[PDB]
Amino acid sequence: TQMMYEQNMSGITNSQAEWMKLGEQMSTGKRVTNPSDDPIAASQAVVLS
Amino acid sequence: MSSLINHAMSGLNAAQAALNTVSNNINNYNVAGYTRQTTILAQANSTLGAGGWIGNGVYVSGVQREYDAFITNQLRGAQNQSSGLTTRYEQMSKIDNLLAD
Amino acid sequence: MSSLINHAMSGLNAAQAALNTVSNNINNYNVAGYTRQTTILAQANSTLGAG
Amino acid sequence: SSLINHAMSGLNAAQAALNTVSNNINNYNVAGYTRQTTILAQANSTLGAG
Amino acid sequence: GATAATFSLSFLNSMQQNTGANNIVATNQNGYKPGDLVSYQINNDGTVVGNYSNEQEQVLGQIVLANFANNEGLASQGDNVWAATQASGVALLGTAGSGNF
Amino acid sequence: SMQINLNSTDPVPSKTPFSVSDADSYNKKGTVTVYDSQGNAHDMNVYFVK
Amino acid sequence: LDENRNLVNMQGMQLTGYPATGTPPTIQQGANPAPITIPNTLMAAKSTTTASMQINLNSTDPVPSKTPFSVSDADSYNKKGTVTVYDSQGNAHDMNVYFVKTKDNEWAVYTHDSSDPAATAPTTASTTLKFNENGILESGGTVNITTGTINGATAATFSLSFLNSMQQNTGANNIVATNQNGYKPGDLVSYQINNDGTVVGNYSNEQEQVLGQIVLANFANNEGLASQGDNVWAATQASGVALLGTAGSGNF
Amino acid sequence: YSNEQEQVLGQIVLANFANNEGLASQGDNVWAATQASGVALLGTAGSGNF
Amino acid sequence: KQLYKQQQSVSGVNLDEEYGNLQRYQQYYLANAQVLQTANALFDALLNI
Amino acid sequence: KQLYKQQQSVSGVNLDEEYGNLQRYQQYYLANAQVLQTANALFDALLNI
Amino acid sequence: KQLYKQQQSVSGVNLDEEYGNLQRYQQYYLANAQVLQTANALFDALLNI
Amino acid sequence: RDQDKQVNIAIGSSVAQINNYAKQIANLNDQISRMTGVGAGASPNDLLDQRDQLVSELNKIVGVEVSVQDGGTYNLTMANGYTLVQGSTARQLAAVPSSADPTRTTVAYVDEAAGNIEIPEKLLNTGSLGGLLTFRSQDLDQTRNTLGQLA
Amino acid sequence: DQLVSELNKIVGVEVSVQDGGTYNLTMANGYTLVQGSTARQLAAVPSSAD
Amino acid sequence: PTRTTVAYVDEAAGNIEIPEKLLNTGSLGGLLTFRSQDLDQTRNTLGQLA
Repeated sequence: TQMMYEQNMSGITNSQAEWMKLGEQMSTGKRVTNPSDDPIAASQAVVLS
Repeated sequence: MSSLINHAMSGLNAAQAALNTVSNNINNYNVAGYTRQTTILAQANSTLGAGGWIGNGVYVSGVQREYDAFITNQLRGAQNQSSGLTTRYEQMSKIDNLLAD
Repeated sequence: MSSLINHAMSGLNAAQAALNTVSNNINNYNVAGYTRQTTILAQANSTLGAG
Repeated sequence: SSLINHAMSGLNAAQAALNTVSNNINNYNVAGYTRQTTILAQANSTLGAG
Repeated sequence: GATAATFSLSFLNSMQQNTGANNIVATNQNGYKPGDLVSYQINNDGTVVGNYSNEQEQVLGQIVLANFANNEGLASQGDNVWAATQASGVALLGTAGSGNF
Repeated sequence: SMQINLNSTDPVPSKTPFSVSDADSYNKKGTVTVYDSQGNAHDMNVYFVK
Repeated sequence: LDENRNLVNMQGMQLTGYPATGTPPTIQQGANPAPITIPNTLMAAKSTTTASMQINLNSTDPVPSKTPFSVSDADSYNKKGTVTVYDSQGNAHDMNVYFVKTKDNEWAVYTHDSSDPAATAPTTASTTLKFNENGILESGGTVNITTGTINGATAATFSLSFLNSMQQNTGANNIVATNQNGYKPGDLVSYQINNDGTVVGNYSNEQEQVLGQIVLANFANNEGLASQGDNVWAATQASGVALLGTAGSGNF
Repeated sequence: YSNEQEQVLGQIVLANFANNEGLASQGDNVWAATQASGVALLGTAGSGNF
Repeated sequence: KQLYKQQQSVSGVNLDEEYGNLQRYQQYYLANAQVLQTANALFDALLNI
Repeated sequence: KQLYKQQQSVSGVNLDEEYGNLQRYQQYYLANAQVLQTANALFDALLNI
Repeated sequence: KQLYKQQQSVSGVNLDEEYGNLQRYQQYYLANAQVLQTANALFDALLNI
Repeated sequence: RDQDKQVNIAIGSSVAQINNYAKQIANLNDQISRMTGVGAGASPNDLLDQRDQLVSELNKIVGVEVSVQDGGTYNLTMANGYTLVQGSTARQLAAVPSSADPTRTTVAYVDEAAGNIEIPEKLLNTGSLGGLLTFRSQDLDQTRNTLGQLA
Repeated sequence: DQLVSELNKIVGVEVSVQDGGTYNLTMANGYTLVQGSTARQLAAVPSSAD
Repeated sequence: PTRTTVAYVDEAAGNIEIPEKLLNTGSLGGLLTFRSQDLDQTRNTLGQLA
């Protein structure tokens, strides 16, 4: 039955996607990359650059 | 009397029909597009007549399509909203990745 | 009565639903904003036979 | 009869789906291979049965 | 182009604090828009209640039940439904609070 | 009907009288919606002061 | 059904009933029952002669820039209604409805016969409609168009009304209703017998025609009725004579 | 076609009768035309009464 | 997804539930079969004279 | 930080009681399913009569 | 590199949903097998008489 | 500009997609009409399901209200109140590069009265293609011209 | 509730449960933000003060 | 008026605040007592020091 499969499977998916992001930042070593990582302070980063 | 044979055999017809409804229910459960189909059938209840409570009236009524049409169309509207928001956010992501670079 | 099977199906359904709930406590776990969700159980309605 | 036909045709679909998932998961790493999914549909349900 | 509504606006239960803090929290209002929506629920006794496109609630509906002087006397010959009989007494109507329902 | 509760010890603001966007000359904004003769809708906005 | 498609018993004895006649076909009690049959024929060319739609509206729209509306004035009118119709030969026309408004408890309407290239869209509002501050439509409920003859077919003529709409207290212009009496003809594939004794067929115009009802006999003394073999009774003096009524006629 | 092209040619004729049960079978999965069945009424698939 | 969950809660099918439905109808069928068997027995018994 | 943790104390998934619960309810589900089989044996015997 | 990420994020095969499908259709197959066997059983129960 | 032509091509294809869905919906509508005419109250619920689910599929591309005929079938209304279907019939929708501002692709829809439009994209607020359109209008053009202005 | 918590963390705000397109959502000057469709859109401006 | 306390609303006459001396019980009685002694006394002590 669908709802249950979707529930747990998407649980796995979002748990992975979370880990994926933590993995992204950890592997790269940058807390901030883009409007999705910093819609706000990156502008001041440009200024200070 | 021997109509009992018939009577019972109408019970058999009801069982077979219920079985086919069950069969379509189970076989199509994962089909993209399906709704539960419960079987329906009558009773030899207290409708008036001239025979009394003899085995007059048990037979298969048909099958329904159990779907909340009201929330189904409301769901189509919600799908319109999601379509718009999701579409434009993906197109946003396309630029976002380059400013990510 | 169809009671014999119905008891079992009632309990089976209730157990499965409670399973979904406790899962929902697990699946979120880490994400901030969530609060633990707890479940209620009770007897079935009184088609009491004859008392 | 028709009930067994239901039983079996669903078996056919399940076998096809298993074939598809095995196909994909085995082919998973090949450059140029795109994921593929198998879809279901109902028979030519037409009425003379009342 | 509609009527300019006129009304009495009452500051009920305001109070003054020797030692308190300030806020305005209440509203009563007895008007609502023309309804245009399909939204209702049935609940516990044959009464029907719904939420409405005024974003709020109303109650309108009831289903009437029947009982006879002597239950088993009914017509007893068909089709999932009953008919009254002189042996059973003619129907007394009710909704389910009064013992016989 | 709308309710208001306040503290008595306040330094009454120096606006004589209040103005619709002079912020010191009101304290909290309360709101009352209303509907006319046969159900056309309106909303009414209020300001309060000491 | 026999090769004449007349209803018969196994011996060929005819099944009799009361027939439907005229247009609309109605079961005429003013006849005597006769064998009922199924003609293999198409449906009547039921032209459109009336129409109605309901229009619950906000009456605050400012003057659109490109008034009047005739053909492609997409900056001149605020809402579209449509009702498809059939000329009096039975062929297909569609009517389109367009709404234009600067009258602040009211609305005005343009119209066109939008299958007709010979006729051309009128360049002026065809009708004006009224509402009151009590959130209710009051008047304006008439307009007609004659679905212009094109291919030698007789043009049909209809009248259209807009009664009993409610008013949308702000913004939410709305329209929900469709009515028109007519349909094109169409061939027949359906025949059904029902509990009331009636016999109905259905046509590829996606609509219906009825021709048939079965009438039953009743008697003062059943014991007089005599089988003639082949499960057929001869109504006898010993039984009285037939009293006729269909199922639901009280005692039937 | 073996030259990356398509052509269409084919359509069968169907039969429908006044008195289906009256149909004169011959055995061997076949029927024939008769008066009692009514003369044959022809058509194409999905069209009208077909 | 919430709307989907509720619509499916009405429409979808649980494998558990139908298996239960399946078993009942076995009871129903065999019960009717028993009935016809006893009727056959009484029929022939009557004909014995 | 302290008050956030105080909120978490009530709200936060504790991950131990829930795990133990997951086991406990699997047992309940099995208990239900097996009981069904017993009723099946009962009406099996009744049918076989 | 970025556009390749797009292409393979949409097109690539995973391991998760394929795994889930494998079990879901295993279960579906077994259920249809239940149907097969029980249906023939009921037919034979009838056929004996 | 590559992304610009991508959105152009995508909308062009979407035109064909909606046309296909319209044809399919019309076909199934014919089927249910005739089959319930024969049915005597029949319940070909499978046909019902695929018909309405195909409708739901189309809705995403362009927000829809599937407006009903009396008992059998529908006429198809887009969210603005435009409508294009009749029973088993679905009219054509076409792909056109714009004559209004020729650096874009767009769709054309027809009313059988006299002629077709090159759609006034003001209408196109509906979810998917209007989702693409709003991107193009507000988001794409603004940054495009900001970049050009700075350069 | 989490969204309003963050909205608070950027700019002080009241938070109490109700509806009406509105919320118990006063902010730094007794003025109220959210009502019906008119959730107020604030501005960044050159300053008449300085 | 600084405080909240519990009452039975004998709606034929009105709300009567049942004197707080009476609430010895565990959860609610304990919370009432907790304010009564612990928090009010502690704030009094804090203020006395200050």
